[PDB]
Amino acid sequence: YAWNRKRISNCVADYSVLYNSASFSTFKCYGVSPTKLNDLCFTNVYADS
Amino acid sequence: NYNYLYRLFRKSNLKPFERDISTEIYQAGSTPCNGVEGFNCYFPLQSYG
Repeated sequence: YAWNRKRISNCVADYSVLYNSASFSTFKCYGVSPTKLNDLCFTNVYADS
Repeated sequence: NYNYLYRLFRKSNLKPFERDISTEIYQAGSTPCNGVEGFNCYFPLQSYG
């Protein structure tokens, strides 16, 4: 109910070795593209973990 | 009436006046596909309920 709101943004969503890491759960997001994240920077994206 | 099928996505974009019958799948994410085709390979086509 109190889901987070931290504005994690203006950073690097690096995923090169992350994708190849099988132990990793999931990082591909359809939002824009699974690939369009590395140099992509977020306006005001807020994490709601 | 699921006899009517429609694609889920095409790697290329549209092309006027042409019919595609390809049934393979691309490595998208989660379970992209096994080898080239087979299990854990979300079919490019889905029917109509």
